Amino acid sequence: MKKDIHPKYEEITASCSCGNVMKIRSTVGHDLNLDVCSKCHPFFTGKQRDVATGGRVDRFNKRFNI
Amino acid sequence: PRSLKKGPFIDLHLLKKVEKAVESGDKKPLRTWSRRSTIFPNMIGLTIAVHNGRQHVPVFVTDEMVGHKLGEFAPTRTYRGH
Amino acid sequence: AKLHDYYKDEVVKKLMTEFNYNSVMQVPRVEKITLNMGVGEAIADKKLLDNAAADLAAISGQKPLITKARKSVAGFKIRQGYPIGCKVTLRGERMWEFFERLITIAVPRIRDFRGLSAKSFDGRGNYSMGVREQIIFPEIDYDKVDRVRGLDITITTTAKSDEEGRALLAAFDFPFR
Amino acid sequence: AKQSMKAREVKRVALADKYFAKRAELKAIISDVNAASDEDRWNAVLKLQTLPRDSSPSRQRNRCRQTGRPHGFLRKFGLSRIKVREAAMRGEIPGLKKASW
Amino acid sequence: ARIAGINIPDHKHAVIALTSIYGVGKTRSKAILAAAGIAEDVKISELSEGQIDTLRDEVAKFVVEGDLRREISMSIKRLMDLGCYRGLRHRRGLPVRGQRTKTNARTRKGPRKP
RNA sequence: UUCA
RNA sequence: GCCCGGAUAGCUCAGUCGGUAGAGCAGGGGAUUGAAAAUCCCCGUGUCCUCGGUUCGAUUCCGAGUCCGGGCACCA
RNA sequence: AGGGCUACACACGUGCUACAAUGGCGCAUACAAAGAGAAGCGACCUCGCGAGAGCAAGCGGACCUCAUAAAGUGCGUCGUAGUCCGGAUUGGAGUCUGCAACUCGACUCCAUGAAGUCGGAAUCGCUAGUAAUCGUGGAUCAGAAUGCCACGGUGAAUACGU
Ligand SMILES: [Mg+2]
Ligand SMILES: [Mg+2]
Ligand SMILES: [Mg+2]
Ligand SMILES: [Mg+2]
Ligand SMILES: [Mg+2]
Ligand SMILES: [Zn+2]
Repeated sequence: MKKDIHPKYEEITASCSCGNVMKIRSTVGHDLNLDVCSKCHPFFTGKQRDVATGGRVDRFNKRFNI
Repeated sequence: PRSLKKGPFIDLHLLKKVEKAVESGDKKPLRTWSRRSTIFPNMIGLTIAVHNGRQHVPVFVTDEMVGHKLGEFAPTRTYRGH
Repeated sequence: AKLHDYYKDEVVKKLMTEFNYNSVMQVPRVEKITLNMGVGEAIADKKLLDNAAADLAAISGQKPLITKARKSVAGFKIRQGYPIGCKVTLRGERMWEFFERLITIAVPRIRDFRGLSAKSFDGRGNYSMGVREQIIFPEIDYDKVDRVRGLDITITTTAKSDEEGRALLAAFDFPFR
Repeated sequence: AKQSMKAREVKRVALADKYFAKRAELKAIISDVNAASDEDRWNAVLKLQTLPRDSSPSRQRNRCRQTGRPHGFLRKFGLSRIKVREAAMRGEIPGLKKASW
Repeated sequence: ARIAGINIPDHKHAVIALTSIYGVGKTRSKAILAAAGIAEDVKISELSEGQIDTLRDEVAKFVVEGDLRREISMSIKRLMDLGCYRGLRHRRGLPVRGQRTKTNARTRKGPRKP
């Protein structure tokens, strides 16, 4: 790489919705709390069902006519 | 919004159709009519063709499109501006 | 990138034994990944390019190369030698790091994702697709940005066949719809 | 006078008052602390939504009796303003007459 | 004065100068002042930095300036991401809460430029 | 000042 | 080649010794009339031909030009 | 059966709230009328900021219900300021009723709470309890109008003249 022409290139952790540590050597520069990793994300698995959040379906099943 | 004591509401035709959907495949959407229906868990993942008054236009159900009603994504008037 | 060593052991451990090869060199491999935004409408707004290429600088790690048009046409009003598009070629551990980031923290974050195509190939294993909800990458703040421009991204492989392309993609499991 | 709408009205009203007191004990299930809040008042709304819409105490129109005029109805006489004034000026209506004060 | 990063006025009775927060109207104002436990119409100038600290740890219970900023941000972006009737009214600059448009609704409408 |  | 004159809004034009854009026309909306005219109320409308230096500050002072007009001009 | 009649670069006519110190809000307390009501009115009583939920008498009635009239007055606070003025605008959390409140309701709760600093040419109404304001109710009403109709409290200005 040419020196002093590219964005910062620090290494960052896969700060997912559950915190599965899958480090990323990226440009974001911060441990961006994302959703997308083995823990807490869909297509990190088949037959997707996000386990339990505040989200929508959680409070919907909380009211639900319970 | 709906009275909480009454809980949600949804018409049984769409209810049972989307039950069959979550059961045995969903490659096809649902050609419902009941725009007012509460989005349930077992509708997520589909691309339901919700009625706009003349057409049953598709809308994919997302985990955020759960606390809503079906018609909310089928606009009813073709707006173009002046 | 861990994905490169994942390759170095597992992907050969799969492909050598599947396609019953007679060399590790004979094993198909990925060499470069070129990302591109062929903006085209930036003919009017000069600043849209700097607006556009900023995503390559963000999504990819390298300050992009802005590509200049090749022929002044009549159909799109463009003049030859004009800042029409932008690209980033990612190879080495840069390629592997970006591909890890992609397939892990951005690809599954695609909304309404029935999956990728199983046919996007030139006929010579060099895969090529294109995303449109680019903010799926956590590299975009998507709140101070201007537009939601997509791109088209190609993965050049040494696989001289589309079957070998499918195999080398499913190596890293490549949703494939 | 488009008698079809008057017949609509009488049909809806007759059906509603025949199914009377059924939707009553269906809807009462929905406002009370019983039903486990998940089963009985839940199947009650299904029962209701299956029930005829043409048989509710609200889907009717409350049209007149003379010629079923849509607007201007008056529950006190079941007539439009027009025909109640006609009956008044005819003397049909007991106690009715132009008043001032 | 400095609480929540904002600079609420001085010589302005606390029960009203508390409301200077983008995220605290009169309701949260009275509630926070009661939960902290100070007299009503005292001017903010007569309130010590320790009183500011009590009010700080108390407003640390309610939503605050930047919290409400990002909250309204995320809510409207949620409506957008859904792309519903409400989200489209938002994005196209029209009334949202179900009103008439043809003549009134000038706030959602804009000025009379053309 | 005009209508017509 | 000499002296003079000018360009200003969407058209007709003002004024400059620097403190700063006007009016008519115009268009659009409105008011009045039974209806429109005129009228009236409003709004719109300027990078002052162009570029450049001068002074706390320019259409205005200057330089350097773009045109257009007038008058006078060398006999390669 | 859904949809729209509730669309919206835009003009115009009504009416409501404002742009506030005779005024903003808190406390205290009082002075009216006109009604309406039987799947209706709903007492009292507990809870929920609160919509209301529950309980659910009496009332086809000079008897129970809507029932605080408000504007008022006393005390207080605000202190001439996009204000402690507004309250539209949105976000979220509900209540109601309706088979059903997304398009397309009223109400309640939380927070930003906006143009708005008395309005141009012009133009409307009003001669007395009249306008000006303040609140009240009824019909239409499954719900749902600032609308319509009706009610009652304060309560003036100027008429020289054609
Ligand atoms: Mg280099
Ligand atoms: Mg409509
Ligand atoms: Mg206020
Ligand atoms: Mg008179
Ligand atoms: Mg009316
Ligand atoms: Zn996780």
